[PDB]
Amino acid sequence: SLLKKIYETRDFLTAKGVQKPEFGLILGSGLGELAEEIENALVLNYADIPNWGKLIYGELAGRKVLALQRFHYYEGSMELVTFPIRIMKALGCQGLIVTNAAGGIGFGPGTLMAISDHINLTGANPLMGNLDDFGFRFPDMSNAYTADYREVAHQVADKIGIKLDEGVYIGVSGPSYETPAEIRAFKTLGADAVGMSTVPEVIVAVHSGLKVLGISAITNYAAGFVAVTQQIKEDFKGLVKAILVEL
Repeated sequence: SLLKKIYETRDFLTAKGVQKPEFGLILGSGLGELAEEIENALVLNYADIPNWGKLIYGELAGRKVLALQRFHYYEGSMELVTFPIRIMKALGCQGLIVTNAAGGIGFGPGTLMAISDHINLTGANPLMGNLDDFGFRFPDMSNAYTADYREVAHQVADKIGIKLDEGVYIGVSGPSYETPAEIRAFKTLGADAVGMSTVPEVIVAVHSGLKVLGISAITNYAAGFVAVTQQIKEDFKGLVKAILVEL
């Protein structure tokens, strides 16, 4: 069963040394280097973990984090994508900082975009269809991207001088990139950035009762539209640590 699997893995993790994580941290494509700065790190490889590419537990800005350096729906299962989020909850995390590499639609290269909301165009919902024992059939998604966290994110960014934009992320399955016409359609539907992750993790986070901060790093426009990537990367690492201090 799902819950039985959730326990086996939480116990293996706890015995390995995963004590009391406060935030889950999912590092997107190109954003993995911050895991190297986790102190007193416990490094466990994905293949080594039961029912489950590295897992890192340790200290970052002095916060205990369980960092993922991720599964995607396009690799083949919403269950494997979101199982890590269930584990974060089961180990006692209070929130999720989920990040990704996104194609720009409302924003160009260099943008760090904190996620205000999302659109699920993956064709799948990770809560389908067994979760009965959680007793939470119809999660409300109106504050999935915790307003309070986004407020903290902006306050920190404003203080320390890192530009932090804000907008809507549309999640699709991948793995092929979207065509120009698709991106035009997604703009019409209100999307500011697109990518192949995050939406399923966030839906599960909400069902889990987890608070969530979403951050998209935008290196490239999406289809139809020098280094920026070193700047992106430096800003990201600085902004994320500074946020963790007071999250």
